[PDB]
Amino acid sequence: KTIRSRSIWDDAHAMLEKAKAEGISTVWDRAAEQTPACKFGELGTCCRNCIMGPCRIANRKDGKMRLGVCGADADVIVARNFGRFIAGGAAGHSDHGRDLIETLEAVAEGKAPGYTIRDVAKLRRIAAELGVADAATRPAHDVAADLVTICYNDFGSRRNALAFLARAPQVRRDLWQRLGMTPRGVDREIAEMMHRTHMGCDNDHTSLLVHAARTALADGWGGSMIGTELSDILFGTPRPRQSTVNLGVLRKDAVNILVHGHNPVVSEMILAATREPAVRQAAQDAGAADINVAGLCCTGNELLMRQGIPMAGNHLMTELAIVTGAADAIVADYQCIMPSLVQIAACYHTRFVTTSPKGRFTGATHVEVHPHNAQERCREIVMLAIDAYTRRDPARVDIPSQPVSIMSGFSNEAILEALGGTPKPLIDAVVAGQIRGFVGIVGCNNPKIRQDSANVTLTRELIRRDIMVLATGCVTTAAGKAGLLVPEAASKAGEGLAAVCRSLGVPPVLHMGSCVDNSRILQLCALLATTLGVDISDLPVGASSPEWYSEKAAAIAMYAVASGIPTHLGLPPNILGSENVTAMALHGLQDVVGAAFMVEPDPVKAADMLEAHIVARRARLGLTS
Amino acid sequence: SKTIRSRSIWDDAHAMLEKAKAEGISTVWDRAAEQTPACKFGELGTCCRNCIMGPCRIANRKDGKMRLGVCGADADVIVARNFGRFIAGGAAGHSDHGRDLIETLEAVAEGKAPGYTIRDVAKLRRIAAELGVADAATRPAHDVAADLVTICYNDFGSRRNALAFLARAPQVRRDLWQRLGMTPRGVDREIAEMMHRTHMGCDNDHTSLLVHAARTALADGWGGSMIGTELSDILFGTPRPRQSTVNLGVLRKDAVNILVHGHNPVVSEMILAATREPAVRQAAQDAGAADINVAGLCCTGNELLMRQGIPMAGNHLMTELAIVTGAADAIVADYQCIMPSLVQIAACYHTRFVTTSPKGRFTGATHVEVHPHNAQERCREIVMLAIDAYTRRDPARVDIPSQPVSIMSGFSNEAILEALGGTPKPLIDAVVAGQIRGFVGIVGCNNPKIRQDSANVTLTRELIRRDIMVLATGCVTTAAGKAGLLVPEAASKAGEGLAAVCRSLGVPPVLHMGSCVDNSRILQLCALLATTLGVDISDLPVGASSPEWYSEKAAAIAMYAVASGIPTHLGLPPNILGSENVTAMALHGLQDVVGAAFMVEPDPVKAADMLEAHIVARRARLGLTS
Ligand code: SF4
Ligand code: SF4
Ligand code: SF4
Repeated sequence: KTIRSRSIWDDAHAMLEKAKAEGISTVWDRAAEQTPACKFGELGTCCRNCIMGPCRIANRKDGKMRLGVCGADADVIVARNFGRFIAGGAAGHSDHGRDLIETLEAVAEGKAPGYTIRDVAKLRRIAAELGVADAATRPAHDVAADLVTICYNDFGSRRNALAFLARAPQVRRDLWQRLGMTPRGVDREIAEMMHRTHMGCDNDHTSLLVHAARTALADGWGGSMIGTELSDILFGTPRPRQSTVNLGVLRKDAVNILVHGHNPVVSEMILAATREPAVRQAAQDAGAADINVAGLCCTGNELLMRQGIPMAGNHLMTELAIVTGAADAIVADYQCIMPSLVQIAACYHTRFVTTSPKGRFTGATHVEVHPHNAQERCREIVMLAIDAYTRRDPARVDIPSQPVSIMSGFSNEAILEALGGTPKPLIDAVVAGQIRGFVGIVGCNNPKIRQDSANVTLTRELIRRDIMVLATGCVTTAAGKAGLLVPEAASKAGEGLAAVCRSLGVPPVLHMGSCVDNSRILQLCALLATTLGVDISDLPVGASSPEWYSEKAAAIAMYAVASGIPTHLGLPPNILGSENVTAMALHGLQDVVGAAFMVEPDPVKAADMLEAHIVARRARLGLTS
Repeated sequence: SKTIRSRSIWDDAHAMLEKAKAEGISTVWDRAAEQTPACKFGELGTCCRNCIMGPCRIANRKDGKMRLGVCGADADVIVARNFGRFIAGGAAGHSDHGRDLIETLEAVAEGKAPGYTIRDVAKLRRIAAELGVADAATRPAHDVAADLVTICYNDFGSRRNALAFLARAPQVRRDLWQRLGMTPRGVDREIAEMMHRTHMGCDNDHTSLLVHAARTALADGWGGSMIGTELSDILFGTPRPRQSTVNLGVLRKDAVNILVHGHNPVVSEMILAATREPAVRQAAQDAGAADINVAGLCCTGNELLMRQGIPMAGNHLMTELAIVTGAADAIVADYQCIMPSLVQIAACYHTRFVTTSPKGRFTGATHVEVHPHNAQERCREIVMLAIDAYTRRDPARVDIPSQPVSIMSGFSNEAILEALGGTPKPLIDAVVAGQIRGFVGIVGCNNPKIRQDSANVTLTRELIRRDIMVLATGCVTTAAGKAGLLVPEAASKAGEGLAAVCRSLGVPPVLHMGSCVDNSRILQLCALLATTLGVDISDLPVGASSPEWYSEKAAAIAMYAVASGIPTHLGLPPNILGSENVTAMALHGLQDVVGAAFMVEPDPVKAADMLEAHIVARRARLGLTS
């Protein structure tokens, strides 16, 4: 009964039973040990920013402990904690985008063996969009070098606004300018946030949250957008394609390589290495029928979008994938890689390989990958996987399920091509009421919530109401395993959405990529708002993260709100200890940026709130629901 | 009151604590008492709040539970990530300050800063030539300033391999940083990568986390802080030796008392210029005041002291007590280390609390935001508010406690070398001969957990007694000053060797070298001595000490001193003791890789023994007498 309460999936149930019998502790077991959690940490009323503290703000009968040693009240302490929370998340996406710039610079210099510019057409378009002279005709490497220079300048301190901010409608850029939210530099907003949250600097919760919006905007319109667009340039723009999801993508007769993390610069070369004939011969000589690459988390989302590589699972499936006994190697870069995977791998034959200087795990096998040596290093990593496969215990192998078919690869380019090259067919459907609105579901998993129970229920509730769902991150696996990522899932949608979906041959849920690919949603909203001559806060759109946990999810939520997109959260951030901060997040922000946060653990109630905002925006546009 | 005596060693502090008690005004010590005892996990660093799978606590339990976070992170990772963000917050404090100096200098170069000039064009040309500006000696000053601005901005970019001022460090030190992966590449970049590394499921190795923490702090001392110091001297003048006064007695009953608080001189320099305008002086006269009296608090007070000789009212734990005097007519604040309780205590009086920076917002304060293009008009408006507040001053609540103590300030490296005849050779000769056995930079704040300035003053006395010259920055300036140690006559309190050298040069045994960002002056001086002697900084008989620190910035200064080869003592430990591995590396392991380590010791006399021990050992390795 305990195992049933932790997930809605059979492959998760099977592996939780297996781990229990083998005495392997999982994320759910550790979540139980940390319950009940500290009230002050959950409320955000704890400050550790100097050693005059640590300080706790409590509501006491005797009136003590209302202020920190420095005099800060709960509003400042909660706001500064939330500001650093957002900054850590924005920094996660920022360094990711910085790595794509360096990779593209290596290709332009001819110092990346095995890497190329897969999409020169998009390279010329993005470079011309940002002001590169003669981007349409000059040599591709020269054009790439100028785009590299432009992107690096957004990681400098001399701009007035980020380069991609020009995509946002003019009314939105003027608003950001009036509010002091205009993001100037990707790294700069992160550094200034850490300065503001230092003792005795910014001590106004309104100022701190305004800069928190500015910091997250430097992510969505900077770090993440650069990461998405350069990844398509380097590795190809996604197109619609079919694949499979869940633990059944692992094969007993093959060498199973699971890529984990966020950077496609590594996993793309891992895949190229497994396709070399000499490498395949080595696997055959070892008794394997083939080498099978399968994806985890966002880098799995990336390989899914561009190569159709099947995904093994999402956040809370990562440990369970090793428990299958068929994981021969885990190739990790950085972010959201639970260090418990090292210990669980030690229980089996699995090799846990780290590849990034930023993602170091004690006890892991480190094979550091850079653009100049990726081809040889990734070949070496695959050979380690083939070797570990030879030591695999066949009696402990249990692959639980059969893979479920999914459809992926819905970039904005792919969406517009399916519409004939213009957004007019999409705008027509919204005006007609067939598609009443769009909601991006971009959440994770969280041990406090039965895995994917809220992701799937909300996705079902929204498509029932003719609201198209845009899926990224961990929701990709949830919607996939529920059979909603195929064109045949139109039968589960309402009459309006099903008709549009069947007309285009697309699912009612569109996989648009990884967590950084939420910038694709920003681009799509900006494109629609610009076309109609309105603000993004006028579009019938919404965002939802029903089962989030990370700093990156909070930064995504913040820049969606700051861009005019109403954003729902299944769980609250650590801010409830301040009524002023909570009121601003839930209500005050609506007055300034035209959107706000929503906290609601009931997915059906979450759908009512998302649909309510959509209906209100449809009315202001003069449409019927 | 036995309690009031236990909180500070100074009479003006005792007098104001008695006054605040009689008037029912709670101070920083009173809130410190309420927060005692503090949470064990917060003090140990074994608490993580970096995601809402937590918050997580690491406990030592009989049943073995709560050994790992929900993500699987152990105490070593959790403590190192918390300490890494602690350092990042401190480096960000100095980073944004240096960035503001770059923008101010760019405004002057563009001719868009009315009232600002390049006060030290000679230093501008020297710094620009040092960093590679072409024809810095002959081209127009504004063109030279513009090219230096571009170089400094590039250090706040993401395309450099090493910071521009890193060339000052000895080659052996630069090679070591390169081998360790510590070379700071971009000021903002290291801060952003640290926040990325400490995100869940990124960097989960406490050794890697601390190595990048060193890299982040090096981006401060050799980047954010060093840019701030050198451009400040270019904009506002290079400090030279001068006389002034310290303590609450610098406030005048017959004058409009304006206290500048914070860290950025871009504001306080123009406040001072505003008070010298005849129309502004006429307004003070029309209000009945004999003059306009500007006095300093914290680092911006250190800045005005070094360059203008403006008297200092007090250090960190004196800031509230200065308002309790009843004579503080205005507080002009920029950012950092400004306790928000000053707003409430000001409301108890006539005092105007004025904020000036978009980054330094205080709820309930009067905000008059200052930028280079409007500073001259805005600062004029701020002084008028002080004169207006002065008219509403209640004379019955006025109590200025003490008589000011004389001090000598303005010892920049340029001033130190000028007193030596233009070369460091007399200083090196004194060190080799054993008259000056070593140097210790005493930096740091106050901390309510320690009787105010009891450790700062005792250590300063213990060190100069042992012929160890003290270089004072930050809050120690006020401590040494009020103890009468910042004057040439204080050579009598030193040993025979230091007293002879001090009397020979006419300098005190304690040299005030400026604010917290001016600790970069100590890096420059150490680097100059190491290069001249052809050794590493880890070979010099030097030390750093922060007996009464509290802030993230103090931790970042200590870290980049250690990472640069300077043994650094702390009176109190950071929140790291919950990890034996992290504690061992900070106290011992770093000695193996960077040639220096942290020291935690609350007894100031024992702190002097440890600093002297490292100094003696380095003298032996140099082939000198101890
Ligand atoms: S959140 Fe604060 S009070 Fe709670 S355990 Fe962590 S440090 Fe202690
Ligand atoms: S910054 Fe203020 S509230 Fe936070 S720990 Fe320090 S004294 Fe306490
Ligand atoms: S990062 Fe790990 S240890 Fe920290 S709060 Fe999240 S789950 Fe707990």
